[PDB]
Amino acid sequence: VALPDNLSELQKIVMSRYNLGILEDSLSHRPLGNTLLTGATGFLGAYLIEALQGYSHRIYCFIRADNEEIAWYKLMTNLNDYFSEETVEMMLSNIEVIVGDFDDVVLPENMDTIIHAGARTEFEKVNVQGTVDVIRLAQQHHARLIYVSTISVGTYFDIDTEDVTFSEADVYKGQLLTSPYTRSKFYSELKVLEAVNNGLDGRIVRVGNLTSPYNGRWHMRNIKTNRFSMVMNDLLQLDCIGVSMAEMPVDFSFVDTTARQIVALAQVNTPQIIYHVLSPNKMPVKSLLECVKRKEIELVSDESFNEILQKQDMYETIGLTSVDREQQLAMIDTTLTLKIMNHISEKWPTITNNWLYHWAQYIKTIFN
Repeated sequence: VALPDNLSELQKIVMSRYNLGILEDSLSHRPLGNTLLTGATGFLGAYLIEALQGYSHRIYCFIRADNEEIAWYKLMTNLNDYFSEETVEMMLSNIEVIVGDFDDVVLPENMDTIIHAGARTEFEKVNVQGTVDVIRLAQQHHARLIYVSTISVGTYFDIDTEDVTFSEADVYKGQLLTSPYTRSKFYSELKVLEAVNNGLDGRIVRVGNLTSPYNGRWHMRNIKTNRFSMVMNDLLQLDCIGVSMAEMPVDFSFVDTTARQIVALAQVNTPQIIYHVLSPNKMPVKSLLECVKRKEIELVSDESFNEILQKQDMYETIGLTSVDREQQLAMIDTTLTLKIMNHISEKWPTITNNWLYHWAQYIKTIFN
């Protein structure tokens, strides 16, 4: 990986803001105003657009598309997959779509807030460049920038490393950044931090493994290409699990709860630069698999299990098996972001056996 000469200035600024905790007039409200949103044609984006309803003055949706008509079509088709016609029609009265092409572009008003979710799809240069285009924009408009990142920028260490925690006070600890997606998210974090260090009002919100809403429709567009869903399908067909695979932690970080939390967070004046918005209730794969089969899962060797996975041509679950055997799993810390959230009267909802059952039936059905 590649780090700036000034990495320590950024680490220091993050760490010190982290220690500030909650000030007086720190939970004071900041109107979202005109809100530029990226990634609105995606999964988290839909729920962000709902979560903003009646908080944003308007929602300017930057959408790359050959023209305005197809851009509307992308946004509306997205919104219609998750929400009711009544609801969506209602959202339209607050939506402007802004058409982009693969961003030296102009916007109808001065933006008060930019929320940068979803990436373009080396993918790293174009994506980082997207983050930078957004930073220039937020600098020109003097806008609070919320950048949406992933906890996976700090989830995998080497097995040799000892210090493997990862909190809202961390940026780089030695972590492995194997995936190009995560590397892009990381470099984006470094760009936004450098921007902040120069005076931008910028927050970074790291998010978890995004799943169906706690309360909404099961459907998730392109769930077929969602590595967690793929692996869960594979494991759900199977009649057992491997030793190193049953121990693996799984978090259901509801898209709706995520979106609700991010939007709450974008309206307070907490001095922290980095936040962790993910479910604080992880549970291991076997515990889940058992809570859903309603039958005790049998534990085969990692060897015999990799045999059975390779026989059924399950490249998908074998890839993650190989990502777990040769890397170490970080201990993620969310204590600060949790405290701030309970100060906003926002809490993570409690997950039920019914919900997990119908969840597994959903995935089994959307695959076969």
